[PDB]
Amino acid sequence: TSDRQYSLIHKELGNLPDVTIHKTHYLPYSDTGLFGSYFYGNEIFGNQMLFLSQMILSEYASYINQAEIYRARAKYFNELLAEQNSADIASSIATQVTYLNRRVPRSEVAKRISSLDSGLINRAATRWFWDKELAIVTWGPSHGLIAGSHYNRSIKRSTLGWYGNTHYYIV
Amino acid sequence: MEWNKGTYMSTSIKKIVQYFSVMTVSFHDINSLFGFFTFLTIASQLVSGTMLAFSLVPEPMLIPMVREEEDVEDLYTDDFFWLHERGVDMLFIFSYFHLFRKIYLNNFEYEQEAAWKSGVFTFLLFQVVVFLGLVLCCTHLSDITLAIAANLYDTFFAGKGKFYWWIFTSKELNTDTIIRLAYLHYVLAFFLAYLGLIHGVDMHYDWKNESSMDGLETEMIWFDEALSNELGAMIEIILIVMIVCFFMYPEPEALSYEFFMWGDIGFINDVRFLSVAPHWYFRPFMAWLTVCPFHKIGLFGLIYYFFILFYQPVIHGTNEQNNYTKRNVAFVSFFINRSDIMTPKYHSVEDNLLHQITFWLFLCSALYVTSYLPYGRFYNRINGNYGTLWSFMYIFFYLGNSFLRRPLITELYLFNAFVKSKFLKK
Amino acid sequence: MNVTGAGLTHVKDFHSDEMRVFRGGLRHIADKQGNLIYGSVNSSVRYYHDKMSYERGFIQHSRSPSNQFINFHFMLGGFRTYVLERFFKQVWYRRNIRTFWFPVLISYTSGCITMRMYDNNCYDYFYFS
Amino acid sequence: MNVTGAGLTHVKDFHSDEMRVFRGGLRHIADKQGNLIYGSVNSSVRYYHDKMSYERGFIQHSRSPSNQFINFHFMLGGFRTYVLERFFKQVWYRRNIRTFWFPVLISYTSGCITMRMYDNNCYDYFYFS
Amino acid sequence: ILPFKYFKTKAYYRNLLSLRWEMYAVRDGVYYNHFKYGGYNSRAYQFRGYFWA
Amino acid sequence: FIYRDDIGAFWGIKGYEELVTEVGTHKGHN
Amino acid sequence: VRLEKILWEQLVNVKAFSRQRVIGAPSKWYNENRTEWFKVAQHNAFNTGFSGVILRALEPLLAKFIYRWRLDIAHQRGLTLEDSLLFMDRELRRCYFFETVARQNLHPYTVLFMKKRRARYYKVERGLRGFYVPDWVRKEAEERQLSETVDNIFNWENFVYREYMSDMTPIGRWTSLSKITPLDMFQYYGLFRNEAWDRFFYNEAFYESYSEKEKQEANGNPFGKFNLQTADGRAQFEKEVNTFIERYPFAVTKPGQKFDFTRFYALEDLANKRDTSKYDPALLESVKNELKQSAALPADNGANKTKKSKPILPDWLQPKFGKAFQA
Amino acid sequence: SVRKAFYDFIYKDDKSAETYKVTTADPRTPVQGFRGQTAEDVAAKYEVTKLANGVTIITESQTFPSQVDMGILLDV
Ligand SMILES: CCCCCCCCCCCCCCCCCC(=O)OC[C@H](COP(=O)([O-])OCC(O)COP(=O)([O-])OC[C@@H](COC(=O)CCCCCCCCCCCCCCCCC)OC(=O)CCCCCCCCCCCCCCCCC)OC(=O)CCCCCCCCCCCCCCCCC
Ligand SMILES: CCCCCCCCCCCCCCCCCC(=O)OC[C@H](COP(=O)([O-])OCC(O)COP(=O)([O-])OC[C@@H](COC(=O)CCCCCCCCCCCCCCCCC)OC(=O)CCCCCCCCCCCCCCCCC)OC(=O)CCCCCCCCCCCCCCCCC
Ligand SMILES: CCCCCCCCCCCCCCCCCC(=O)OC[C@H](COP(=O)([O-])OCC(O)COP(=O)([O-])OC[C@@H](COC(=O)CCCCCCCCCCCCCCCCC)OC(=O)CCCCCCCCCCCCCCCCC)OC(=O)CCCCCCCCCCCCCCCCC
Ligand SMILES: CCCCCCCCCCCCCCCCCC(=O)OC[C@H](COP(=O)([O-])OCC(O)COP(=O)([O-])OC[C@@H](COC(=O)CCCCCCCCCCCCCCCCC)OC(=O)CCCCCCCCCCCCCCCCC)OC(=O)CCCCCCCCCCCCCCCCC
Ligand SMILES: CCCCCCCCCCCCCCCCCC(=O)OC[C@H](COP(=O)([O-])OCC[N+](C)(C)C)OC(=O)CCCCCCCCCCCCCCCCC
Ligand SMILES: COC1=C(OC)C(=O)C(C/C=C(\C)CC/C=C(\C)CC/C=C(/C)CC/C=C(\C)CC/C=C(/C)CC/C=C(\C)CC/C=C(\C)CCC=C(C)C)=C(C)C1=O
Ligand code: HEM
Ligand code: HEM
Repeated sequence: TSDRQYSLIHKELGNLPDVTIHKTHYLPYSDTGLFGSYFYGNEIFGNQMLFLSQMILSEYASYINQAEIYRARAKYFNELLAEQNSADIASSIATQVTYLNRRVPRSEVAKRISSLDSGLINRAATRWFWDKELAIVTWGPSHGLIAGSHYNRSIKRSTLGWYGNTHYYIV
Repeated sequence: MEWNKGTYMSTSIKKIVQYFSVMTVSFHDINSLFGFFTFLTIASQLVSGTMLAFSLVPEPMLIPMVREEEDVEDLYTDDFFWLHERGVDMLFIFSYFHLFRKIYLNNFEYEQEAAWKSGVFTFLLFQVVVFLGLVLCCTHLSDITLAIAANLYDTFFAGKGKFYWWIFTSKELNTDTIIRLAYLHYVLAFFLAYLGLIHGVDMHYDWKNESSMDGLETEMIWFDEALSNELGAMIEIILIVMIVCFFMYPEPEALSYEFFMWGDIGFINDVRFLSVAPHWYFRPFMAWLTVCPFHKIGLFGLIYYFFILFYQPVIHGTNEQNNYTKRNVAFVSFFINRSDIMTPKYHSVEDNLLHQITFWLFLCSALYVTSYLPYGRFYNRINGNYGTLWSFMYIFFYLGNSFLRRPLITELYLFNAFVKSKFLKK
Repeated sequence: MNVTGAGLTHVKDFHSDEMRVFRGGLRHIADKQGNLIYGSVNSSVRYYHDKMSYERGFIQHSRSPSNQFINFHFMLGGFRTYVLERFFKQVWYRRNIRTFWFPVLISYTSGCITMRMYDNNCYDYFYFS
Repeated sequence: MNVTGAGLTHVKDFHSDEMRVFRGGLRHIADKQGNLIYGSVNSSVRYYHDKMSYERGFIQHSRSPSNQFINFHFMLGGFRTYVLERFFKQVWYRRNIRTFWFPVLISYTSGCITMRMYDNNCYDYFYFS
Repeated sequence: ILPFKYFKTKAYYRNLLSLRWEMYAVRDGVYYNHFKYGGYNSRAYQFRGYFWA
Repeated sequence: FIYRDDIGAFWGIKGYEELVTEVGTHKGHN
Repeated sequence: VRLEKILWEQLVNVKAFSRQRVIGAPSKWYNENRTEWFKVAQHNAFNTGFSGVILRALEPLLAKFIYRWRLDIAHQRGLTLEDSLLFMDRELRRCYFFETVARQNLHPYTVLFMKKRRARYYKVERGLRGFYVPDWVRKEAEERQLSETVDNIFNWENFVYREYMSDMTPIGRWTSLSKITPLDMFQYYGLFRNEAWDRFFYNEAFYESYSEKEKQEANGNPFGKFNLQTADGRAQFEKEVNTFIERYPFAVTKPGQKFDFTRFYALEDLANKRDTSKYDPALLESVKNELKQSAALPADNGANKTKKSKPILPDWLQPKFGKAFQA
Repeated sequence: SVRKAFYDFIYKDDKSAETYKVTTADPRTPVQGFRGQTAEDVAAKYEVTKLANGVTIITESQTFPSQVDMGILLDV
């Protein structure tokens, strides 16, 4: 069952048979950056893909389980140890030098991320995700979504936590 | 409300008609028909109470005179009142027989949950309505019942800030209280019909006249093949009740329990507290209050009885772990050298003898509890009836404790026999 | 990908004919098309009677009641065999009394004794001398 | 024939995952599997919004109300243009009054005339000379 | 009315149970796949996601 | 279950023990 | 809040009281087989200690009111204890776990015969009550001993544990029923369970279990600690087995015959390393053949097969016979 | 401690907390009180040994400390 795991979003995605692809993109730039989720799946679950990403993220502003914290910690450790190909490591070094004029070592990144706590996670999430504005794009069959295609109360309250999950659960 | 997955049946007229026209009922006996008798008594109660409502003016000072005068000037009114009272009596009888029958068959399994609880809730509501009905009589019995109910309601609030006023205005029967309680009685009585329909739809999921799994696949069509038998069994039980009442109750009697209903609120101020007694169905609870002079403990006993009656499938059921649940045992841990015990599996009904012994002890304890009034005038100054205390405590233990139900002894003995036989035959 | 399943999974999909009036052109769908959705309560109320039952090579025969006795196997033998021996020893005792005679008797006797003791205490209270 | 269609027609058949718990082994079915039954109100309430709409090559832009006037275009022109002209001449007259000024006027005049006649007859009844 | 009730109910049920059953040995190639993959439970929605996972 | 017949309570109905209540119904038949 | 590191856990679950949580290799939930647990518990309760002494004295009453009672009822119904113990009528009638396991693992007959045996009796009992099964059916009911029913019961329970109950992970849960009743609405599953609080992780070591000594002791001689090599031990063992056979009629032998102890001793000698030629070669051959047959799983011969159907459309659904040159 | 519990109950930063300082440092500068050792890669050495039953184990020493990889191969 989808309930038997420690990733909250994967539970929802497994519950939805046709929501196929989901990836979280974090694109930082010198002046600004974009952090978000991209879903790709059957249009019948449109709203489910529309209101899901925010619901989870905003929920971390109020409560995040230690299991998720440690899962992300271990995943980040492994990915740090998984940078082996010369091209990837060279590109990462060049990008880090350009944006920071410094090569951030594995140990420093591990120490930085490992120091995160549930309280710190909640505070960061409420700084960046709670009750915040959104940039939304939907490409494809929009027959279901035309009714709510405008930036309205439903979209406004999506970035809240337990308040705003009304539309996601329905269907 | 994503937690609520849905409803077992959509009670629409089209679907209800289709379901009841295509329903099939397996062959059964009279013992497994108390539910139909309860439902039919509920229907007759609805009809007779509707007839009575057009006669009862909710003013306390007119209800006695109105009842007395409208029995003569109008024909069939007293007939409907008698039908209502006897319907309440038979409804209690059928409901308790149904409860005992369903306790006997060990219907605390998970598949019975929806069937069980939906029923108990109905029963619980069926209690409240009855209480309200008593209040409408405007006798000293109604006065005492209202006073006791108001004190129980005020118990939860530690006697602070008159939280009872919205229903039990002044804890006395007056125009406002009578009107409110009469309207609530009517509305909840009609709601009982829908609750019973929901329970009847739910219980058909796994319906069995006996615990043993008969292999028959053919079944009776409900509309007439089963309905005619249900009506006939109702007729037979009504004949038996008529005979028993005719012989047990002589036409003129001395020292009946209705003698406390002489006093009418308003007309008579003084109350003969020496002889205070409710109807037999509420007799056990008044007896419990007299036996347990502590107010909080008595209220807790009532609440515990009702709620543990509601939560039978959870304490005694499989619990979805397939009998791999571990109990908490006081003394058996020393004997087995284990902190906990796996729930025993072989708890059949017809075969085993411990289950029957315990169930009939419980049933006889209930009957003894309803057998008489403790007569609290000196029931405690005189060392009270030990039988009443034993029956009450056995009722409490039987409902809630799983060592009197699904006992471990049968499982251990059967496993011992299995081990011995397998060793002998390898 | 532009595939129905996105090119990496299989989807058990079905376009129900409910909410659609015409198969094609101007002819209506069959009235009982919706029943072809097996295993759904919405399809039919007959799915509530869904206890496990599987059989092969099984034949059963039933006869019209018009050709059968109105009251079959009634009073076969005498009163003794049909009533005294069957309905009382095998139906009332073997099934009912044999199960509850002991607990009911114990409870009844104990209640009688306790009530007698209670009444005797009441007598002592009321009566002196 | 032993085939499902009997060898004469093709039957649009589906085995609903409803009334089932496990799709395989002890694994559970997807929580929202039933939603894959398209074109059924029972699947979802959202199907009640059944308006006809099909479009390609269409892009729509909507901005957050957090970057827009709280009261946009209010008194954008002069009070006369925004209220006296736009509202009292293009929203009230052009829409409402211009449509019912004639019938309502005729009805009012006729009713007044006949009520006056009725009152005159009443006065003649009550008063003489 | 008791005798007519008896005729309607108990004798009628006894008549309906006068059934003759026969079981044969089917050993054709067909496998009992319907038994292995089949069955519908009206309360399955109460068991899905809650029990035996 | 068994109610003593000399307590003054008929069939177990306590109270009315300062009255003569069994005359004509239980003891004697008017 | 985390349940572990809570103030109570910090104060109590400490090395000082030996109440600390210990983390080990991951292991499945439901680590202990129920059948083995009940075997060990039964041995401890019956054959050891004051509880064993008390329960031994109660063997007559228990045998009379818990074994011969069930057996008598089953024989009256033309059934055996298996019909009531291998698969409980509860499981046979309405149980989704049993239904799924049977569908996925069991051949249809294994439950079809169970259902038809009860159908035999209840087609008559419901039609006319008080039915006593005639002698011919009672004979086939009595033919099977409990020594095979126990084998079936243990096989089924062990299979269910090893295949399904060993692949389940229970979780905290709300009311299964989607009922609007508030009492059912707020039912909380997960607390008040000993297993829920005994181990907060799947890596925790198990703190309560049976010692290997008890497990090995529970596999000895159920009747008592004897020495079948010495004559004194054999006499007491035979006495106990005879009284057991008397108490339980259809447990190991028919209620009119006597148990063959020489064959049992031969089986014990063959099974264990002890060996000798004190038994006739015919006895040894018969015992070996019986042991082989008892442990042999039946297989299909692929013989005496019925004819499979290849239905074709009737004549009226097919074109007429004539067929001429088209052009 | 009490301070951490309080500052978690109300979702406010704890400036004096060391963990907060570590998790909100300038990305352009090294962490204040932490520094990892420098290591150099080493050659790869392969070793194969057969067990008594017949199972054969291959192993390769760490060239540079990284995640441990494990595998089971079957000729099936
Ligand atoms: C704790 C307390 C103590 C313990 C309590 C215990 C309680 C126990 C309760 C037990 C309850 C269950 C009882 C079950 C009984 C089963 C009997 C049985 O085996 O039947 C099978 C038998 C056939 O079974 P079978 O196996 O198919 O037959 C095999 C044969 O080989 C082949 O069969 P066949 O094909 O030949 O037969 C087909 C059958 C099929 O035929 C039918 O279906 C036709 C039925 C027609 C019924 C007509 C009813 C008319 C009613 C009004 C009559 C006038 C009243 C006037 C009153 C005032 C008089 C002054 O026709 C017949 O058999 C014909 C026989 C009937 C002849 C006509 C008379 C019928 C009515 C008789 C009763 C009324 C008498 C009134 C009083 C008379 C004077 C005393 O069924 C019948 O035939 C039933 C016939 C109807 C009987 C009704 C009896 C009612 C009695 C009421 C009056 C009582 C006495 C007077 C009281 C006065 C004061 C109030
Ligand atoms: C005969 C000679 C006569 C000579 C004299 C002639 C005089 C002629 C006068 C002609 C007047 C013309 C008026 C034209 C109106 C045009 C409106 C318009 O276009 O709106 C859009 C206009 C422009 O927005 P936009 O379209 O986005 O355009 C962008 C702008 O370029 C830029 O947008 P923006 O964001 O910069 O907008 C700035 C705007 C604001 O714009 C915003 O961003 C909205 C901010 C809303 C804040 C609302 C107040 C929040 C606090 C409420 C109180 C909380 C108390 C909690 C207590 C807890 C205790 C435990 O400015 C304000 O801050 C004004 C807000 C005033 C709010 C007043 C509400 C009542 C407060 C009561 C306090 C009571 C305290 C009690 C203490 C305890 C006592 C026990 O927006 C607004 O004006 C928004 C605010 C509207 C407030 C309306 C208040 C109405 C009050 C009632 C009617 C007045 C009479 C009452 C008499 C009472 C007698 C008893
Ligand atoms: C005695 C006590 C008092 C009794 C009061 C009785 C009141 C009766 C009202 C009768 C009309 C109700 C109509 C309801 C809607 C159905 C009709 C409809 O929609 O048609 C489509 C029609 C066309 O719409 P469309 O094509 O769908 O386009 C969408 C619209 O633009 C969408 O429209 P919109 O949303 O843009 O507009 C909303 C609407 C909002 O209006 C409303 O409907 C809201 C009403 C709120 C209050 C309603 C209840 C008041 C009750 C008071 C008394 C209570 C007593 C009980 C108290 C408790 C118990 C004692 O505002 C207006 O448009 C107002 C325009 C009218 C203003 C006046 C302009 C003419 C002035 C010069 C003539 C003066 C009178 C001349 C008399 C005859 C001689 C020439 O809609 C309209 O344009 C009608 C607007 C609503 C009616 C306006 C008032 C007309 C009154 C004429 C009465 C003549 C009677 C005969 C002579 C009487 C001599 C005494
Ligand atoms: C007889 C004469 C008087 C008639 C009064 C009629 C009602 C008047 C007010 C409402 C009028 C609009 C009705 C719209 C209905 C729309 C829904 C619908 O039809 O769905 C089918 C619905 C079943 O829905 P379902 O989805 O299948 O859910 C049940 C499942 O079977 C699941 O089964 P389960 O076993 O899981 O659950 C067992 C049981 C467990 O239930 C409980 O334990 C809860 C206790 C029962 C509900 C208590 C509601 C209290 C309302 C107080 C209102 C005060 C007066 C002011 C009213 C105006 C608005 C404030 O569940 C239920 O019984 C829940 C069903 C609730 C039925 C009542 C629905 C209407 C009231 C809803 C609130 C107000 C809506 C207003 C809308 C319009 C705007 C004004 O069937 C019925 O409506 C049955 C009608 C039975 C009528 C007999 C008389 C009972 C009257 C209501 C209960 C009164 C209790 C005493 C209150 C005392 C207060 C001091
Ligand atoms: C009858 C006598 C009883 C004894 C008296 C007791 C009275 C005190 C009653 C306390 C219970 C009532 C709740 C109030 C506080 C609830 C705070 C809460 O939910 O926070 C989490 C919820 C979480 O809900 P959320 O998820 O919506 O918040 C998320 C918001 N972001 C994402 C931005 C973080 O909200 C908060 O985070 C609020 C934090 C503020 C904490 C406020 C505490 C107030 C103190 C209460 C009483 C203190 C004891 C003294 C009482 C005096 C008695 C003598
Ligand atoms: C906490 O406080 C509260 C309470 O008290 C504690 C409450 O009781 C309540 C609930 C209770 C109430 C609001 C009071 C409700 C009371 C009820 C339902 C009691 C009455 C119950 C009944 C079943 C009454 C039945 C009545 C009848 C059958 C009377 C039949 C009479 C008639 C006229 C029927 C024939 C007529 C019609 C159907 C009308 C049709 C039209 C015509 C005939 C037209 C005739 C005219 C012409 C010109 C042709 C609440 C909510 C509460 O909060
Ligand atoms: C299952 C349904 C019902 C039950 C269990 C029930 C219960 C009762 C009870 C116990 C009494 C008191 C009887 C006594 O003290 O002897 C009573 C009286 C009364 N009931 Fe009900 N009742 C039901 C339905 C109704 C309905 C639907 C109505 C009105 C529509 C109604 C109206 C009345 C009236 C008017 C009285 C008092 C009559 C009088 O005092 O003369 N009842 N009820
Ligand atoms: C007014 C109250 C009640 C009504 C109207 C009612 C109605 C019914 C009816 C008509 C049936 C079918 C016939 C039968 O099984 O005999 C039934 C069955 C059932 N009832 Fe009730 N009942 C009531 C109270 C109760 C109570 C108090 C319980 C349990 C505490 C309960 C639990 C059950 C169960 C479990 C079944 C199904 C039995 C089975 O599956 O074999 N009901 N009920």
